[PDB]
Amino acid sequence: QRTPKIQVYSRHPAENGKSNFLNCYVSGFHPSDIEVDLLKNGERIEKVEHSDLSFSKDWSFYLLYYTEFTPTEKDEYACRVNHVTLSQPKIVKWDRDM
Amino acid sequence: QQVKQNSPSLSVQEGRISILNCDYTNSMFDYFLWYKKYPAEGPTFLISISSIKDKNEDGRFTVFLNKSAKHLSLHIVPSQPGDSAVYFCAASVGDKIIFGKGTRLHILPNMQNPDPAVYQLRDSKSSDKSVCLFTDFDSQTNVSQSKDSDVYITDKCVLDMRSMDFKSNSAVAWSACANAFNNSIIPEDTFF
Amino acid sequence: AGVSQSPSNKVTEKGKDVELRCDPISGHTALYWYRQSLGQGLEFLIYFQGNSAPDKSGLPSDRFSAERTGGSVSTLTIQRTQQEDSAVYLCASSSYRGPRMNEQFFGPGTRLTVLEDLKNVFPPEVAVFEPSEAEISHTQKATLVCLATGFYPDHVELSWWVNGKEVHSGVCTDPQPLKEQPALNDSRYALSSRLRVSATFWQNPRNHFRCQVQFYGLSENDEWTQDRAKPVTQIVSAEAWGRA
Amino acid sequence: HVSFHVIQIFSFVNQSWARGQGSGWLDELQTHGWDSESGTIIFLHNWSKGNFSNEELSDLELLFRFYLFGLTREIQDHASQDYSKYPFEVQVKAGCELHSGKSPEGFFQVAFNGLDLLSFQNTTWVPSPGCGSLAQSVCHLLNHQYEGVTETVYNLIRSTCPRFLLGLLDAGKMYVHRQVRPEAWLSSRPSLGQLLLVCHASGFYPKPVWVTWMRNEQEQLGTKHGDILPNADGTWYLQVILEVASEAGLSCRVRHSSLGGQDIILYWG
Ligand SMILES: CCCCCCCCCCCCCCCC(=O)OC[C@H](O)CO
Ligand SMILES: *[C@@H]1O[C@H](CO)[C@@H](O)[C@H](O)[C@H]1NC(C)=O
Ligand SMILES: CCCCCCCCCC
Ligand SMILES: CCCCCCCCCC
Ligand SMILES: [K+]
Ligand SMILES: [K+]
Ligand SMILES: [K+]
Repeated sequence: QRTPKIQVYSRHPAENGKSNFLNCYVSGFHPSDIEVDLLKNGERIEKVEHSDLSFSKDWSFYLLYYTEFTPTEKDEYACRVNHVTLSQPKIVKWDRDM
Repeated sequence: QQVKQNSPSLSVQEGRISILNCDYTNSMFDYFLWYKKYPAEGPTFLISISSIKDKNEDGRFTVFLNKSAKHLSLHIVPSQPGDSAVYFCAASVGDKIIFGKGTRLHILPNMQNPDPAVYQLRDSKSSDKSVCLFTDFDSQTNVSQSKDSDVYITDKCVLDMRSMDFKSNSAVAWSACANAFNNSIIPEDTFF
Repeated sequence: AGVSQSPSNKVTEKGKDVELRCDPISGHTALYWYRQSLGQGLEFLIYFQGNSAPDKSGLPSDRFSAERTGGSVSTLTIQRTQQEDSAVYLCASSSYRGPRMNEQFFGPGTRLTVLEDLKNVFPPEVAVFEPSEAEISHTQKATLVCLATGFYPDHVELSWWVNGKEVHSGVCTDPQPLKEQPALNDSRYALSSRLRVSATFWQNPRNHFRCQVQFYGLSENDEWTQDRAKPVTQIVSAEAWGRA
Repeated sequence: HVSFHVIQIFSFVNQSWARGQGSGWLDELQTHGWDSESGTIIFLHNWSKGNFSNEELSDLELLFRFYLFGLTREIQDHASQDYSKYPFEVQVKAGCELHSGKSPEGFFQVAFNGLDLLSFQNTTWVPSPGCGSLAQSVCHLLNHQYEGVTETVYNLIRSTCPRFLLGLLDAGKMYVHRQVRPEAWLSSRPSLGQLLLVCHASGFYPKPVWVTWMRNEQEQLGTKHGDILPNADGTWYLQVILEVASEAGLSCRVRHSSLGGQDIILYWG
């Protein structure tokens, strides 16, 4: 029973009012049952795509959640993960850097 | 047809090699099997080979597998009377099993020196009813069919594959005995 | 008990519905259905991987349908039977356990025969022709001849019995029957066999020779209405006792 | 050092419910998917059919479906004895490894609940050392009861797999050996625990890359070095942080195979 690692990052440099892609990379978890949500401002983004579930040499799982997004000032994005190894859903915020 | 057994029939002398051949087209076949089928019975498993191997021997039976040629071959040595049956090759991938159209192997039995003759036989109950019997003719002898529709002539019979004595070639004609088998090539050594 | 099939043989009139049963080996996950037409090899019909049919492609028409609700015993139904449906329907089962991948176990088969009408079905007339005295004098052998005549359809099983026991030595029967009127479609058949014995055996009067012919025709549960005995599946025999 | 492998993730939840996931992989590059509903392969690329025909791939799917039938059936059948085992996961990684001049290796690895259970070595199933009482149990079944499926597994991983792989590596040589230039940028965040300068490099392919912070010609030991992370493109992402006193002679150097000797140098202002 292993804990998920959550990493949030953008596909291209984030320019306010320019479409991009927000990635949430969930790795090193076991069992495979996971619930991953990309949040716009605490609200769940609906058109979220993801890669096919896969696993590492140690048999722990990994998966990529991605969404097309247009960033702006005062628009704070995050990734919310619920797994058996987590008491409460874990939220990793996306650091848009000013 | 992904499994092809060209040569629908074969004739081999008792005591000699019987080679049944088969060709497959599917590169994905991983197992090849052979089945023997007797008339009025369902096919029975005979011998198999995995595509890992190229030869499999079990008694008088050998399978050969050439994966380059996509050829599969069965060898019966020596062949005996009970080997007369239809032979099917099968090839499989997963649970898909493709069967060939079969080969009827006829094992011609070994028998004594010929003494060709034609005999008239009378029925047990009805004495009037007569039957002609052409018997004890050479292996290479051909029985030609009846010209007249009121006269019936049978082709050379098939000896019981469990027969162990009194092995002899014969044909029967029914409707006079002498001129009955004339349509067929009867030797000069024939007895009357 | 191995793989079994019901009925062993069925003779039907065109238009009737026919059901064929298969009892595979207990445990065997795969059940296959094939048919063998006279002048053809093994024609695949359908198979079952459990109680579901993955390949329902060999089915010759919409009338043909199969089921393995079990998935153990499977049935093949043929609606409104036609002359082209006449074949030996074979069934087989297999397991994925074991040393052989896809070693199938075949049932004995169901011979299906669909006729325009049953009025043409006839049992054979079996006669035994005693050995020629010209043969005993020349070879010191004695050939008995058996003749089954005027039977329809072409399927019969011939056997020779000497003193209550079945014999194979000196036996030879024709591989296929003979068409009496070969030009006619409704041609009745004939089949011959011989029994070669020693002069010394035949010449005993206490030796009993019987030629048995199993004919496959109609069933007891059949709608026969004719001024002639019903041509049911029956053994028709002819006998002979040794001369001196 | 070129390989192909499929992965299967079986989740056995209850006596009446079990789900499977599957994929094809050319090293860390997904080439195939699996539609569990129809039981067919998903060709992720124009070249992911390799040099196999549609009749050859059709038969691989038929073979895969058959294995899923028998596997799921047998597991549920044996688990229909003790239900405290439920829920449990089964993971399979099977494939082939190709070597220069050497005969190709084949591998089939099984893990029960995120722990190695079995291995197929030569012509025989081997249980995992120590971990597993089940390993010895299941290896006994496979070696004694399933000899037939074992020899179709042997053939698959040692004959079908290399044949497939070689034709796939030939079909997709241009994509697999493509070179994509990285897009690089600088950003700054306040240091929660001083300021944090972040250097990003993204959309580069292949995976090997080097991101360094410089002060003129001198390399500067980074504060935190990221992991190379995926992008949906098939490309990669990497970030390197440098903690500095606020507000000046600092550049970031991105080094990648695609850039042909010259490195991308990014200056801060
Ligand atoms: C063994 C290697 C032989 C190489 C030749 C094959 C090339 C195509 C492979 C891609 C399909 C991957 C899918 C297989 C995984 C799979 O089907 O199992 C889980 C299911 O989702 C359970 O429902
Ligand atoms: C099996 O699990 C599925 C998913 O949780 C559920 O829908 C189903 O009702 C469960 N059945 C039992 C018997 O627990
Ligand atoms: C195709 C058959 C799959 C092999 C069955 C393996 C049985 C393991 C269950 C304990
Ligand atoms: C308890 C389930 C473990 C089964 C392992 C699967 C073996 C793979 C052989 C095809
Ligand atoms: K078997
Ligand atoms: K970092
Ligand atoms: K992307």
